[PDB]
Amino acid sequence: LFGAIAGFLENGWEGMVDGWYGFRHQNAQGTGQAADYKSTQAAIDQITGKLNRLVEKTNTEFESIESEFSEIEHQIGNVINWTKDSITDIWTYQAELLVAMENQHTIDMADSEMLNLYERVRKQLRQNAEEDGKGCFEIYHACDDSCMESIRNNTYDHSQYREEALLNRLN
Amino acid sequence: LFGAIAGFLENGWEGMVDGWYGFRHQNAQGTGQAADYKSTQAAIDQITGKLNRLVEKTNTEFESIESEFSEIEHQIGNVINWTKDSITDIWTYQAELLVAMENQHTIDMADSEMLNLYERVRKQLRQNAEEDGKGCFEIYHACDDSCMESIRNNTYDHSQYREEALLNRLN
Amino acid sequence: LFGAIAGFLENGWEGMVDGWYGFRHQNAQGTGQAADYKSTQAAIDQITGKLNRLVEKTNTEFESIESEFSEIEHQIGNVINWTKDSITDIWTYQAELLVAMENQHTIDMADSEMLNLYERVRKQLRQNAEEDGKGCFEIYHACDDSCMESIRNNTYDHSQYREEALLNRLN
Amino acid sequence: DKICLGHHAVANGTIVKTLTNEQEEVTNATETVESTGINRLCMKGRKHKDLGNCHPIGMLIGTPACDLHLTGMWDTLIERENAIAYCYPGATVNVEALRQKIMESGGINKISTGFTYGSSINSAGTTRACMRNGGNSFYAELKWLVSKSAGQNFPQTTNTYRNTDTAEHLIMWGIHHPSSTQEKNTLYGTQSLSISVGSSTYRNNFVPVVGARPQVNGLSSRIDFHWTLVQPGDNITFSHNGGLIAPSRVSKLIGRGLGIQSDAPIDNNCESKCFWRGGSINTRLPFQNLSPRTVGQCPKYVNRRSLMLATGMRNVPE
Amino acid sequence: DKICLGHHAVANGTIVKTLTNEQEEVTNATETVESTGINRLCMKGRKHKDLGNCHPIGMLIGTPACDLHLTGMWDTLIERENAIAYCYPGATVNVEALRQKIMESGGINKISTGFTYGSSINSAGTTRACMRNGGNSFYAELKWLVSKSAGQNFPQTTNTYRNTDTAEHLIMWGIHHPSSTQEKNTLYGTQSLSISVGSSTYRNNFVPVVGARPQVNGLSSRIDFHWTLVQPGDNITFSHNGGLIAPSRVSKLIGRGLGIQSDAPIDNNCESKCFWRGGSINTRLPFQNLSPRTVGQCPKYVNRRSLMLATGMRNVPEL
Amino acid sequence: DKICLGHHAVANGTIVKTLTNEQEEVTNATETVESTGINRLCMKGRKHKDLGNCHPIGMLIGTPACDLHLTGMWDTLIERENAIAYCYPGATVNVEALRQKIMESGGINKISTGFTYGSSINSAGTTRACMRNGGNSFYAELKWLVSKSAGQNFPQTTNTYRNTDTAEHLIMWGIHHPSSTQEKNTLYGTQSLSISVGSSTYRNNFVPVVGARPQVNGLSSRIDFHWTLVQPGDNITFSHNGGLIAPSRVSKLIGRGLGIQSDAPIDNNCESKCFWRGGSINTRLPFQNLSPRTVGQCPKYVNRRSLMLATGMRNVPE
Ligand SMILES: CC(=O)N[C@@H]1[C@@H](O)[C@H](O[C@@H]2O[C@H](CO[C@]3(C(=O)O)C[C@H](O)[C@@H](NC(C)=O)[C@H]([C@H](O)[C@H](O)CO)O3)[C@H](O)[C@H](O)[C@H]2O)[C@@H](CO)O[C@H]1O
Ligand SMILES: CC(=O)N[C@@H]1[C@@H](O)[C@H](O[C@@H]2O[C@H](CO[C@]3(C(=O)O)C[C@H](O)[C@@H](NC(C)=O)[C@H]([C@H](O)[C@H](O)CO)O3)[C@H](O)[C@H](O)[C@H]2O)[C@@H](CO)O[C@H]1O
Ligand SMILES: *[C@@H]1O[C@H](CO)[C@@H](O[C@@H]2O[C@H](CO)[C@@H](O)[C@H](O)[C@H]2NC(C)=O)[C@H](O)[C@H]1NC(C)=O
Ligand SMILES: CC(=O)N[C@H]1[C@H]([C@H](O)[C@H](O)CO)O[C@@](O)(C(=O)O)C[C@@H]1O
Ligand SMILES: *[C@@H]1O[C@H](CO)[C@@H](O)[C@H](O)[C@H]1NC(C)=O
Ligand SMILES: *[C@@H]1O[C@H](CO)[C@@H](O)[C@H](O)[C@H]1NC(C)=O
Ligand SMILES: *[C@@H]1O[C@H](CO)[C@@H](O)[C@H](O)[C@H]1NC(C)=O
Ligand SMILES: *[C@@H]1O[C@H](CO)[C@@H](O)[C@H](O)[C@H]1NC(C)=O
Repeated sequence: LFGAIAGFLENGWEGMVDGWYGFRHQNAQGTGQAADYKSTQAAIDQITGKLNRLVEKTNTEFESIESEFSEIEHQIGNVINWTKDSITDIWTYQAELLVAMENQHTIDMADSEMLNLYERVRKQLRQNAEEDGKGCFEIYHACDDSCMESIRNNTYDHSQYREEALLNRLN
Repeated sequence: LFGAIAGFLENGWEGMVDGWYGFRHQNAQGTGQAADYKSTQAAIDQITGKLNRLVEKTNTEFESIESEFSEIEHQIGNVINWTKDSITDIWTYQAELLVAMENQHTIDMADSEMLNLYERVRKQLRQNAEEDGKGCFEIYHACDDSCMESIRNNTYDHSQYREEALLNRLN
Repeated sequence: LFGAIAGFLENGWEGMVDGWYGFRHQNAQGTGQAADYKSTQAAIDQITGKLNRLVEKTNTEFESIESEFSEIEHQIGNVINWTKDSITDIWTYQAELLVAMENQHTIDMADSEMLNLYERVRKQLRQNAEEDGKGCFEIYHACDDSCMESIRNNTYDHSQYREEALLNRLN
Repeated sequence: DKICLGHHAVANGTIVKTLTNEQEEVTNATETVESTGINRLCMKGRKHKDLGNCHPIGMLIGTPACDLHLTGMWDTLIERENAIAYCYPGATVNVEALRQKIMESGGINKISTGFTYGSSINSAGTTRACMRNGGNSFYAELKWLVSKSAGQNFPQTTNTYRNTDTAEHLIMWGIHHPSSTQEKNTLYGTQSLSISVGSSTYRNNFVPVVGARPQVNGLSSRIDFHWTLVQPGDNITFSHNGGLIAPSRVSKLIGRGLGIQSDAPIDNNCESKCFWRGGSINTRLPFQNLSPRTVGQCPKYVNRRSLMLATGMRNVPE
Repeated sequence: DKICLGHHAVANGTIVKTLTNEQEEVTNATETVESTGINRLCMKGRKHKDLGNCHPIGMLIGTPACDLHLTGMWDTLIERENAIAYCYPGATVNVEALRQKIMESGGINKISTGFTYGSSINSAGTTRACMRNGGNSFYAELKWLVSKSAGQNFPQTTNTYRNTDTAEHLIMWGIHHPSSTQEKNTLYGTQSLSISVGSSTYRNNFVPVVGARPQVNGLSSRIDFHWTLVQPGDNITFSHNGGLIAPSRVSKLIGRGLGIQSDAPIDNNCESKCFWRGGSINTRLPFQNLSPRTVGQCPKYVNRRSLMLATGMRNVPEL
Repeated sequence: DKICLGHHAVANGTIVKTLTNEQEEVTNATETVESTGINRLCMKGRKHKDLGNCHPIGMLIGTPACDLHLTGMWDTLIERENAIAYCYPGATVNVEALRQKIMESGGINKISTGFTYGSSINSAGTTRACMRNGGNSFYAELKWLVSKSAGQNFPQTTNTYRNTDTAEHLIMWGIHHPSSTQEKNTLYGTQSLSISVGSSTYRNNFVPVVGARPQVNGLSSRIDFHWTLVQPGDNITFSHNGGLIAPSRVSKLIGRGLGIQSDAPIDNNCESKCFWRGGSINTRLPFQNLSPRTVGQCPKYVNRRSLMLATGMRNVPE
């Protein structure tokens, strides 16, 4: 577990129908929201991958060894029953394990793509910002809606605001 | 693997017993050791989930296809042996796999929960402390026992010590 | 997924042929490159551990149940055919799962060792350096080929450069 | 000023199982166990034969119900529950092995034995048990030999079929078991009856036995069928005293096909590769819980009603 | 002034295998493979029948050893290692199919055939090979028909059993293979012997084979047994003139039960759902290494003595 | 002034599959599915017998082709295609079970039955069909009993074999099915032929099935074989009249060996534990796609050319 999605982030955003992960900002000119496309597509692509593998199976032709409409000699029938049931136990077990292990990875993968976004934005902000425990960055300079976009756009230039930001952090 | 257990944490505390994960601190009044219940439960609960899935028993009823006390016709005897042996190889390999795969996940989930506690404290301490590298936080102010509990309780407000601690970090 | 390989590391280094992970440095005297032995061995060991399980051969002896050179009775033949194809679908499925899962984990494990090399260096440098988000640390004092070595070597004493570094970070 | 990171959620999550959690709630999920099938045998793209009430054995010996299925080609052979093999009551030795051989075949050709019998033999025995065109008939591919002069000893007779073909032939015969002494005598005489059959890969002796037994389709006597494979170039000889139910044609199973036993009506406008008693399964899911008995290329049967694969993150609502 | 993080550890940790490490030390671990079974047959909760020295086949024909096992109801039938089927030497055609059918049943009722024989037939033949009260007797469910007058031709006889019930019935008969021409002639006459057996679904016929054979219980004769299921509303007719060991009752197999082959002693104080030759197995574990051959609802057998499942974190003790 | 972290990469990586990604490039991978076998039967460290053109059934009855293979010890037995079991036309009842027993054994001894015959029996019957060293001969382990004087009734004969050893013995006999009643009367007389075979746990009767008419139809002379195990301390009796092909030796299967059907040349410098029709498989990989039919200690067969296991990180070239 990568400590974010059901961790230091309080909860999800039912309001974000735009994607899997995103940003909510507050500045002088109010509040706003945008989903981050790269990350959500990183997770989604991985899901569709698991799904492709799930339905890949190209299959062996089997014929009947059990008459539907006539009786089968008892001993051979009992061997067939024991086999078919053994095979079915194996598949039931593999299906259960496939799903459970896959579901573990899927959840944790999604937790990961979220931590990765977070960390990108953290490094991007450098010394111009600090974290609260809950997944936000308290930015120590006035950030323009144009500036907010540059954080999501991944084009934000930290040196530009550093002087201003640093004074505010220490005073 | 996450960075901590058998990682940047040199070793574990045989002396700790009221939990899997815990805090040790040193201040003016002396030393102290307190297990973290929240993180210890996060791990244990996940373990009990594995054990639960382990004993979840699917109940296929099998009958005998191999007489214990009389002769089995030779050709059918060989099919039965071959089938039973092929099934046992499958279950044996599946048993080996299950345990190896599960053990890998358990150990790393354990590592994970440690890193999460460490991360939770770090974000908590904010700019009033600095990381040891060995898993400790040098707090750059005076923190009495109630201040320690406040760190463990997740009730520590950093802004209260910030200006004092910041001055110590800078000089 | 950890954030590094194919993450905030833009790409791998083809010119680094003496380890899986390493260091490229820049100081006034020039450019340098070295591999980190401990991290790359942590990875190779785990790979070889996996390979060891692969070739694990405590194996069951099987005998023929169908004749290469003469005819089998039709009905027991069809049973045998159904059983053998069933067993083979299971092994074919297990083989695919094994390497799909194994590969997933290998990719991610390698990624974490990269991150742990990164996290180690970060905590070493402490307040004397800052992250550029592409895997590099910008160091706020002259760093000697010898000083770089102390970083790769894990003997960098940050306090030795703290004063100088802290005022270079601010001015 | 501040910026915040987050993930989406929904009001109504889906429970899925993990390695650690029975009850884990995620955003979306999808089924991996197929539970619905098609109520038709989807035979589009297949050269298929629906046998109706004709049982595969009945094709080889020519029971009236199989008159439309005495020869053909198919890649798929459909057997039905009401299937008739025997008009005249009796049984076949190694019947299920033979049924399975027919049901994996890709067709059947019929080849005349060419058997001729002298004037002492009536080869046109018929019975009310085998009606054909409103009249007494008999297995189309077989001949019921009896004494032409009633009560006279059926003559010592030798018949030989030669496989001059390049593939094996399946040949069938019957052995009449009369239901009384009077009837045995009328049909074959008072002499001791003996029928022996032989080829390079087969030898056997049969003796008609008189026995009281229940009436089936009005009749207390039986006809037991036997069969063997006659390899190319080889010859098989019947040596008989009376009681032989002689082949007038033999069979040739050709190629391969998929045998299906089903209840379901044919749909020649849909395609499938997976069949069962109830019809067809067309799915991309790797598991199914419809039926432990399928043929063709199927997902695998599992003892589970549902297995959900998460297709989204943990769902944590507001 | 500092606060530190750390995990617990233990002096004695246990090794498990992982994907990358066959020698990985951890705090707690726990077994997944059951290695200890109960060397008793746990029958608490089961209405069981312990056949003792009575073989399942002998229940249907009524060999003396099975006289307390000629009828009954059970969900668990226990068969023992040297159980007796045949007091008189001989064997059953398709025996294992039949034994399996009985070991799958949940009980047996018996139904008289009502067979009667004319005056010139002695139907109370007995042998020293099948004893009751230390005296000559015979299979309880069968009759050894011989000519009442020695050396005389055994009459042509018809016997018909009619299944008037709504379930199928299991009928068994014997064919006597004499030890010499002399004996054969004495019992059945010099005529040729022919037994035919006919129902709607079954037809077969049998000829007693005279021949020198090793003495089993001082007897070179054999009685071989034969059987068939008779459907509701159907009849099976025996036409015969010497050599038939005729059924006096037939059997009805009822419902379902689990068949166990084992010499382990019964124990009514513990229950189980999984059994093998050496007893029972009771365990929550999914795998076991006791026996590859089990009946009931069992952990899967595996070729491993031990598989430890890590139930704790990595063990990193103090230097 | 700066220190950078990074990882290696290669000019040419390898595509592997993951849970979330087919076509995932990594720095290195290794194959898990062995597709390469060696076309030889590696017998180093194996005490083996290559039977050449001798069929395992031929060992028990002494067909000329198996003269060098009537006894032996081995841990490995190798059968070749088209091996000869019979020199005279006929076949073995229940043959495939017997052949598996022999191919499950670790050797064979022979024990004389000690059978002797009265003066009116010729026990040295031979045939042109079983040539040995240029002369009419017969199966080495059997005797063809006929009437010393042609046309006369073969006497009622009894022969008993007693196992006095502590292990079960495998006894084989033959039954002659004459080509015609004329040949049958010459060899054995006009009486009715009967062959009974009885032990404590086995009884059977056989009646020669007399052929007919031309020698070149399907009912001509054959000798068919039968077998059974004789437990220690038990006797088996043959009561017969003409038509028994009696054993002069019985066999004793010993220990376990591994049976191989292959036409791969034997290689003795070479050691293996896994074999198939086309040779051996020596590999450490847990899977192979060589063949679904292997015996010995084998990697599991799978229907995949290649399953690559990653041995390095993601390859991320500049
Ligand atoms: C018919 C008769 O009594 N003949 C005398 C033989 O019994 C006797 O040989 C001895 O036979 C013994 C077996 O005798 C029984 C038996 O218990 O098995 C006696 C039964 O009453 C008889 N029952 C019936 C229905 O026939 C039974 C039966 O005939 C046989 O089992 C058929 O084999 O035989 C025992 O085997 C002794 O070892 C044997 O010597 C001979 C010699 O005394 O004289 C006969 O008159
Ligand atoms: C009994 C005899 O010699 N009769 C003469 C026939 O042999 C002969 O027909 C020819 O028979 C040939 C086979 O002869 C053998 C054999 O198989 O080699 C000769 C063996 O000595 C003899 N051995 C025994 C134990 O009897 C053997 C045996 O009887 C048969 O195999 C049983 O079928 O036969 C061969 O098949 C020729 O093709 C055939 O013409 C006829 C015609 O010459 O005259 C008989 O007097
Ligand atoms: C096989 O036959 C032999 C003799 O035909 C039987 O052995 C005799 O057995 C009795 C009692 O066991 C001894 O008194 C004799 O000394 C034995 N004869 C010899 C010379 O050993 C043997 O019992 C028969 N086996 C079976 C199973 O019937
Ligand atoms: C070949 C022959 O005899 N055909 C006659 C048969 C047989 O005699 C009995 O089926 C044998 O018992 O009996 C019939 O009554 C019948 O079956 O309709 C009339 C038919 O002409
Ligand atoms: C639910 O899953 C299916 C298949 O994975 C997909 O078609 C659909 O878009 C998903 N729905 C949502 C809510 O995303
Ligand atoms: C069964 O026996 C009864 C009594 O004779 C008779 O009415 C009935 O016809 C028989 N059934 C058959 C199938 O012959
Ligand atoms: C089959 O019969 C033909 C014609 O008589 C003959 O040429 C051939 O040899 C016979 N086949 C065999 C194998 O006897
Ligand atoms: C671990 O479990 C075992 C058995 O379940 C038990 O004996 C032991 O007391 C437990 N110890 C811990 C909590 O480490």
